[PDB]
Amino acid sequence: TVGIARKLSRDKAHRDALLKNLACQLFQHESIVSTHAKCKEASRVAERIITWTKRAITTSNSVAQAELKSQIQSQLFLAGDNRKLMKRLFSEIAPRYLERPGGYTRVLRLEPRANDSAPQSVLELVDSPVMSESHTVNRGNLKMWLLVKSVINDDANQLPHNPLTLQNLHKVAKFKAEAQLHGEIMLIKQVLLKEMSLPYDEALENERTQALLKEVYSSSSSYVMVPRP
Amino acid sequence: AVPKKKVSHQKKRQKLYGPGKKQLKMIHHLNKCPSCGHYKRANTLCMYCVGQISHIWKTHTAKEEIKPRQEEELSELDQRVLYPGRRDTKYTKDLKDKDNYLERRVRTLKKD
RNA sequence: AGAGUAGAUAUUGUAAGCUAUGUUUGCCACCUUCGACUCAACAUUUCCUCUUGGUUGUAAAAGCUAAGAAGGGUUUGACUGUUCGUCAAUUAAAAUGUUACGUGAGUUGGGUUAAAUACGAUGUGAAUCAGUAUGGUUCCUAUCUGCUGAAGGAAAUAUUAUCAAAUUAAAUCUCAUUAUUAGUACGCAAGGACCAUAAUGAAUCAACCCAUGGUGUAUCUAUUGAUAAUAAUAUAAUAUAUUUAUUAAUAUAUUAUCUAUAUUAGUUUAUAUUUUAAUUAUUAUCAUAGUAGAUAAGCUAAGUUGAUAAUAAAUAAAUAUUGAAUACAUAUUAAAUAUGAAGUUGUUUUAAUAAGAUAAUUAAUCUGAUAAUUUUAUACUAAAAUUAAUAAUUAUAGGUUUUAUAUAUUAUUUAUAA
RNA sequence: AUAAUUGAGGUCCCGCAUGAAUGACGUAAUGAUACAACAACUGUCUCCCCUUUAAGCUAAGUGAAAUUGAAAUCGUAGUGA
RNA sequence: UGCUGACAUGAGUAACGAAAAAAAGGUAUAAACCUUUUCACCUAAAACAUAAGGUUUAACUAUAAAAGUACGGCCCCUAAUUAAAUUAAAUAUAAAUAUAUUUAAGAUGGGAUAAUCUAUAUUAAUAUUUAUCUUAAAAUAUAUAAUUAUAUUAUAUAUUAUAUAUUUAUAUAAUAUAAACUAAUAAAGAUCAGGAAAAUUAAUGUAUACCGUAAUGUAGACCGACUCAGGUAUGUAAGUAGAGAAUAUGAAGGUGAAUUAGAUAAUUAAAGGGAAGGAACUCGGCAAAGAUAGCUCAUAAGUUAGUCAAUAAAGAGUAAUAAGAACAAAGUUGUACAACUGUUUACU
RNA sequence: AGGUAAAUAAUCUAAAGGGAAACAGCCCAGAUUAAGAUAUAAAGUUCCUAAUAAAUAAUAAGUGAAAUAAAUAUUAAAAU
RNA sequence: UCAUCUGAUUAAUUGUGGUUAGUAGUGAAAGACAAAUCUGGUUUGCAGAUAGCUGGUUUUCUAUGAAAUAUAUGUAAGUA
RNA sequence: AGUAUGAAAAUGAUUAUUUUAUAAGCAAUCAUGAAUAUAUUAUAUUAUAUUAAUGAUGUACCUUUUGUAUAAUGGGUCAGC
Ligand SMILES: [Mg+2]
Ligand SMILES: [Mg+2]
Ligand SMILES: [Mg+2]
Ligand SMILES: [Mg+2]
Ligand SMILES: [Mg+2]
Ligand SMILES: [Mg+2]
Ligand SMILES: [Mg+2]
Ligand SMILES: [Mg+2]
Ligand SMILES: [Mg+2]
Ligand SMILES: [Mg+2]
Ligand SMILES: [Mg+2]
Ligand SMILES: [Mg+2]
Ligand SMILES: [Mg+2]
Ligand SMILES: [Mg+2]
Ligand SMILES: [Mg+2]
Ligand SMILES: [Mg+2]
Ligand SMILES: [Mg+2]
Ligand SMILES: [Mg+2]
Ligand SMILES: [Mg+2]
Ligand SMILES: [Mg+2]
Ligand SMILES: [Mg+2]
Ligand SMILES: [Mg+2]
Ligand SMILES: [Mg+2]
Ligand SMILES: [Mg+2]
Ligand SMILES: [Mg+2]
Ligand SMILES: [Mg+2]
Ligand SMILES: [Mg+2]
Ligand SMILES: [Mg+2]
Ligand SMILES: [Mg+2]
Ligand SMILES: [Mg+2]
Ligand SMILES: [Mg+2]
Ligand SMILES: [Mg+2]
Ligand SMILES: [Mg+2]
Ligand SMILES: [Mg+2]
Ligand SMILES: [Mg+2]
Ligand SMILES: [Mg+2]
Ligand SMILES: [Mg+2]
Ligand SMILES: [Mg+2]
Ligand SMILES: [Mg+2]
Ligand SMILES: [Mg+2]
Ligand SMILES: [Mg+2]
Ligand SMILES: [Mg+2]
Ligand SMILES: [Mg+2]
Ligand SMILES: [Mg+2]
Ligand SMILES: [Mg+2]
Ligand SMILES: [Mg+2]
Ligand SMILES: [Mg+2]
Ligand SMILES: [Mg+2]
Ligand SMILES: [Mg+2]
Ligand SMILES: [Mg+2]
Ligand SMILES: [Mg+2]
Ligand SMILES: [Mg+2]
Ligand SMILES: [Mg+2]
Ligand SMILES: [Mg+2]
Ligand SMILES: [Mg+2]
Ligand SMILES: [Mg+2]
Ligand SMILES: [Mg+2]
Ligand SMILES: [Mg+2]
Ligand SMILES: [Mg+2]
Ligand SMILES: [Mg+2]
Ligand SMILES: [Mg+2]
Ligand SMILES: [Mg+2]
Ligand SMILES: [Mg+2]
Ligand SMILES: [Mg+2]
Ligand SMILES: [Mg+2]
Ligand SMILES: [Mg+2]
Ligand SMILES: [Mg+2]
Ligand SMILES: [Mg+2]
Ligand SMILES: [Mg+2]
Ligand SMILES: [Mg+2]
Ligand SMILES: [Mg+2]
Ligand SMILES: [Mg+2]
Ligand SMILES: [Mg+2]
Ligand SMILES: [Mg+2]
Ligand SMILES: [Mg+2]
Ligand SMILES: [Mg+2]
Ligand SMILES: [Mg+2]
Ligand SMILES: [Mg+2]
Ligand SMILES: [Mg+2]
Ligand SMILES: [Mg+2]
Ligand SMILES: [Mg+2]
Ligand SMILES: [Mg+2]
Ligand SMILES: [Mg+2]
Ligand SMILES: [Zn+2]
Repeated sequence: TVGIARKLSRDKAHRDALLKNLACQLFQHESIVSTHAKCKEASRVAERIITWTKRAITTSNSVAQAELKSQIQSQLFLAGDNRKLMKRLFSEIAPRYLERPGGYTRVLRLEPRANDSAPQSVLELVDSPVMSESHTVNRGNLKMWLLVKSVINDDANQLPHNPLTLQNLHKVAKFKAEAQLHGEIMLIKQVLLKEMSLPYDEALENERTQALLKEVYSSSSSYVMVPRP
Repeated sequence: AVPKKKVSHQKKRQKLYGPGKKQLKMIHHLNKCPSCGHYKRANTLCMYCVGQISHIWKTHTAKEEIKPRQEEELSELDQRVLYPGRRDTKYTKDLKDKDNYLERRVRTLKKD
């Protein structure tokens, strides 16, 4: 009751409802901006919900599965824009995370908001698809977009990629088919380059992407450690 | 409960500015953004790049505006007859001039 | 003087004598709130505990009186506004003061106190009272001092990281009962020890949460009323596909479960008619967390554990040795030589400080800070943990997995199958 | 009556200084009146503990007040309107 | 404790006024504005209609539309009351003025016709307060015309079928829920005994004036120096529940706010729970705790005879046995004073 | 009684300066403005703090050293 | 304000307007109310009321410089 | 509440000089080092100015009083009256 979670200056009933709302909004819009403390708590709920959904999907035990389903239903507000949220959770969202052991969200810190000095953050879903089956781009996966923008900037400057950028790319890849990842990167480039107004020679960009993928995939002192005399 | 004397210039100033707690600190923890080579806070996203990405998302993930057929295919004269102009209130006018009271985000300096 | 079986000075001490105190009642006029609660600090003129002198009135045991002694301790209830006092039950003892008769910018407001009112008395009366009774008004965010904690800056017998002694500031220091020595010493008997040790407690302090108890707006179950969802199923419409001969049948998606008319004015409900206008699973909200039964961590005392800090040194009152000055005597207010206290010094504990010590010394990873994730810590700070991802090793928080706990049904079961 | 009662009720009458429409006396009912007792109940207390929310604390924005001769505003004792 | 002005100090301290918010987008300008969705709060209101009031605050200047019928004023009429008014000499009076009488004013009240829709002008001529019972009537069932038990009992309209004037009129018959509520009717109980004032036929008329109308109105738009937890009149106030306008929920509607974000030490406030004890607290049980039906039964002493005491205490039935919404319901007694219900120091 | 009432003198009142630790009233002494060599007042002369050396006795109690505490007791010392 | 408590068909609560007040009304009577408070409102004027009382009264230099006693006083805070 | 002007002060921020982190009280005066600044006769071993090394002395002002550092009166500061 003290120390188990953030209180967030709200009465228990209100607080829980707020958290549910945040979770619903995260599932609907695959990224959302909010205050840091709220985002952190919301992540805990959303991740829990995702795991329950995964458990329901996997389990052979019918009673268990039903219980998981009931728990998931309890943890959401299913109305208006979230009428078919349960369906989405089972069919669209939870199947992304079957191989991933936890860590389905990422809370990314922003510069604190000016009017309030409140620490601001971006709660968002990990490995959200950047491109739907229709020829558009999807709202979400901000980190990936930022990475690709950084890559583009490095290419423009004719500089080597930073170790941190490479590490991030590797992390992104870990639960991604290589060809799919490449195609996503290419898609992101097309939009990003146009926004920034750099020229998109396609074959060269593809080659660069391929090169970036290759280095990611193929893995390759002051004090001396000496035994006791 | 109540101050016994007029607090002097010295004693108010050493109270306010003497302690380091009360002073402002240099923001040493700035560093370069990898997407655009500009200043940003450490362990923080660049507000320009994330803003740009948000804008991109908005432009792509855009719910189409509902333009009713009957109003779209009105004649100009007919439209004027139906929906004439009006004097807005002082309050309304003030609300309309958003640039007076609404702060747009500033760009940081380019890192060296 | 005089009591004290005898003897003024064991104990008592008329009236008169000489002082101290500033604790009472006064006097002076420089100067214009009693009690309770809470927390106490100081004194010693000591009530208890430790040491000791006297006590034909110290046999013993209880006492009485006096000297040293302030380390520790010194009460709970009935009555009353009361301090006090009376009593009850305890205690080793229930000491006396000082501190603006400590403490109302810390609490209270029963007493005292103004407005209302009544009673007894006083007065022709308005009204009055060293009277009685019921009722009844002040508030304050802390500038400075001070104190409790916590940081930053700093000058360091010159650096940093760590370990740190003397020292300083405080804390602590006990007491009872029982048992043994011993029914011994002592005493006719009745009664009944010192010296000393141990074990149980005590009051106080400190830490702790394994367990116990409490809590537990983590959680789970049960449960009354009202409302609102999702899913499934049925019906209907629209949109998209497939079959069929735009229609019908199928599949997917979305939306819908209304509506209108009758029953003599109005409202609601009911049924009938009208319409495609559905009843099961599972959720949620609200009603003090809706109420109730349990309940993890944490925190806590009703709980648990430990401590009351020795040995030692010099002393107080007091008790001696030898021994003159002073042929004796005299513990010395002589030279020498000894005993002696819950006190003193210390010891023990905490905080502060940092003499000293080990090491490294312009740095591909020197030491710190800013930043992030945090809790072992915490108002903010500070402190401590981690900031791994390369040749090795290091998990901070969440998430995940795990076993375990909680909840409450469960072998009338779960999983594999034949 | 209570372990124990300056309170309460009953009774006595040196009524300091009761008494008959400034009414006297005893009742039923009533009373947010005043005092006392019993029951039940309880954090009132023994003896406090845990929890909740709003403040307090920190950051951002806005922004009081009484007060103030001037202040570089320590302890003790003594002195002294 | 001079007056006026300016500027300090406390201090960037307290405070920012009962409050539930979240996301996405308008907008790579939003904690605060607008929209959408979610969540919550008010709901015999924080809703919807209005009265009064007011810097028009409004959905605004291209601005709140009336001949009259569940439209108000204006107008007619008057109450309370008011009037340099009214009557050789109304009466009185140092002046001012006052009195009596007339006339005039004066709403908080009364005022014809109307969905068949309705016609207001001019001229002429003679109602305090409360109640709807019982009986009786017929209707529906049980038993053998008459008894027993149960509802129904004055009015409010559409339908169908008849009989008369001639598909429009009049009357009759039959058909048809419950619970509230309205108006209009009738009969009538009680003492406290219940406003005032302004005709009818006939003929001729009637081209329908002025003002109010926004929004706000248990409130940021009025009265409180403030966008002030105060004060402020009336009517509707979805259903489910109930004796109910109590209480719970909330369909719809409205709202979520000139402060936010975090942290939740000490400490304060307002709540929830608490082992063993149970008033040991305290001036004092102050505060808190305490309800084993709310319906139907039953209910003592005393007593002024009044179920006054009584809503008696205890207790029963229905319900429930481990408990499991809110709200109503919080003991018994003795004494002093005052019969009682009332009134009082607006702010001790 | 730092009391009260008057008598006499002084000071303060209205008087600064030195001393009395600090000091309205006590001990000295009266600031016209400076200067700082010489006489000094009261009070002082180990240091704080301007200035000191001696003589003869007494005390041993830190008595006392600028605010004298009594009756009485004990121990000495002189003189008769 | 919250909780708690009391009345709630009556000597009830309340809207709209009216009457009665500054020697002065209303008052189930408290000296209670009469426009944020009355043993008698407010405003304007008499009016610069009066105050033996409190406080204040503004540059410099120079010379002299007290008193706090007696008597009287409805006088002992004054005045001769 | 005219119009110009405004190095009037209180008051705020900033810079410069100087002093200040082992020192205690009306924050001044006098003694006295040091540092800085200015100086068309500093010829210098110079002169002025500014500045809490260090030392000594120093109980705000007024009012009212027998008598006030008084913890008696009155004043937040400056400008005008
Ligand atoms: Mg709730
Ligand atoms: Mg939960
Ligand atoms: Mg004798
Ligand atoms: Mg005697
Ligand atoms: Mg005295
Ligand atoms: Mg003694
Ligand atoms: Mg003995
Ligand atoms: Mg000791
Ligand atoms: Mg006292
Ligand atoms: Mg005090
Ligand atoms: Mg005080
Ligand atoms: Mg009372
Ligand atoms: Mg010991
Ligand atoms: Mg434990
Ligand atoms: Mg347990
Ligand atoms: Mg526990
Ligand atoms: Mg009807
Ligand atoms: Mg249907
Ligand atoms: Mg509700
Ligand atoms: Mg001898
Ligand atoms: Mg001998
Ligand atoms: Mg000892
Ligand atoms: Mg790393
Ligand atoms: Mg870990
Ligand atoms: Mg590892
Ligand atoms: Mg982890
Ligand atoms: Mg008695
Ligand atoms: Mg009592
Ligand atoms: Mg008589
Ligand atoms: Mg009489
Ligand atoms: Mg009487
Ligand atoms: Mg009454
Ligand atoms: Mg702030
Ligand atoms: Mg003096
Ligand atoms: Mg002045
Ligand atoms: Mg402050
Ligand atoms: Mg503060
Ligand atoms: Mg605050
Ligand atoms: Mg936005
Ligand atoms: Mg209600
Ligand atoms: Mg008229
Ligand atoms: Mg009217
Ligand atoms: Mg209106
Ligand atoms: Mg309207
Ligand atoms: Mg309205
Ligand atoms: Mg209001
Ligand atoms: Mg107003
Ligand atoms: Mg006000
Ligand atoms: Mg209702
Ligand atoms: Mg709703
Ligand atoms: Mg509204
Ligand atoms: Mg607000
Ligand atoms: Mg208990
Ligand atoms: Mg119990
Ligand atoms: Mg007591
Ligand atoms: Mg008691
Ligand atoms: Mg009570
Ligand atoms: Mg009877
Ligand atoms: Mg009740
Ligand atoms: Mg009465
Ligand atoms: Mg009152
Ligand atoms: Mg005298
Ligand atoms: Mg004089
Ligand atoms: Mg003198
Ligand atoms: Mg003289
Ligand atoms: Mg002279
Ligand atoms: Mg001495
Ligand atoms: Mg002396
Ligand atoms: Mg009646
Ligand atoms: Mg009176
Ligand atoms: Mg007034
Ligand atoms: Mg009055
Ligand atoms: Mg005159
Ligand atoms: Mg005058
Ligand atoms: Mg006089
Ligand atoms: Mg002279
Ligand atoms: Mg004289
Ligand atoms: Mg005189
Ligand atoms: Mg120094
Ligand atoms: Mg100082
Ligand atoms: Mg002072
Ligand atoms: Mg003063
Ligand atoms: Mg003053
Ligand atoms: Zn950038």
